[PDB]
Amino acid sequence: GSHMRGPNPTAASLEASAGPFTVRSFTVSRPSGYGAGTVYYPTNAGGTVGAIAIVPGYTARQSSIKWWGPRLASHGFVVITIDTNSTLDQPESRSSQQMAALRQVASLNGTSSSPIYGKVDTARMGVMGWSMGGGGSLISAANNPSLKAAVVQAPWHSSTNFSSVTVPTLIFACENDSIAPVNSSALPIYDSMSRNAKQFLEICGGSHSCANTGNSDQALIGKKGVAWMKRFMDNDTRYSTFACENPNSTRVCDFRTANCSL
Ligand SMILES: [K+]
Repeated sequence: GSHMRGPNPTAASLEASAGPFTVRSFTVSRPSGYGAGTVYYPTNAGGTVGAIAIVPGYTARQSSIKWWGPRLASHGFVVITIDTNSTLDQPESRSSQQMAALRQVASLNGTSSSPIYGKVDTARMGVMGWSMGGGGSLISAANNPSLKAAVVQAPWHSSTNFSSVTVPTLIFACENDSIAPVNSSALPIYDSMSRNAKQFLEICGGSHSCANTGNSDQALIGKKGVAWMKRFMDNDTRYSTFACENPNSTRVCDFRTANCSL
């Protein structure tokens, strides 16, 4: 049940600005159930790839999370970054819109006129987001346990109880976050989940935008997000060490993981 694409990974290949595949993109002409979207895709991955939908936080737009689009697609994923219907949408709405974005990618995979026709294995999907978009991602995972992975950054929701989530979930937290503090948001969310592979990585000195486009720890954060998606989306056990390991970085001020098998 594995779906191995690309050269055997190395830390350097995961830390680079791109993986092995060329990336192209298009703007969704008629977004279905969300505000706007950009689809990033590998031109020649060598097989079908999973799809990932990424949602920003409150007041934010695609730019805040856009770096993940080419970063992940270049390793073998179709990635849709969205703007929400309103910048002021809350986590439940963000979840619905994230799942609408996945749905539309899945549909376009079956549409002959799309550049991503036949590129996607629609049985392998994942969710990502920042802050309220991260809370949205975890609501998506709670509601749709067939999702293969979640990677969220500085997550926030009005409740921290994600005890029903069984999807492999990586949380990036930001040490000095004053919007969604680690001790009242990211860490309670992490600690609520007992039935899944999970991981928590706290960036030293980070503000609430520490994982966003323009961040200075992208080599490490990108490596970890790509590795997590490769391991769990693709069931690619070549990525087990990279997905499960403590980074051993002066950039990281706390690291926790559970149920990630080597
Ligand atoms: K439907």
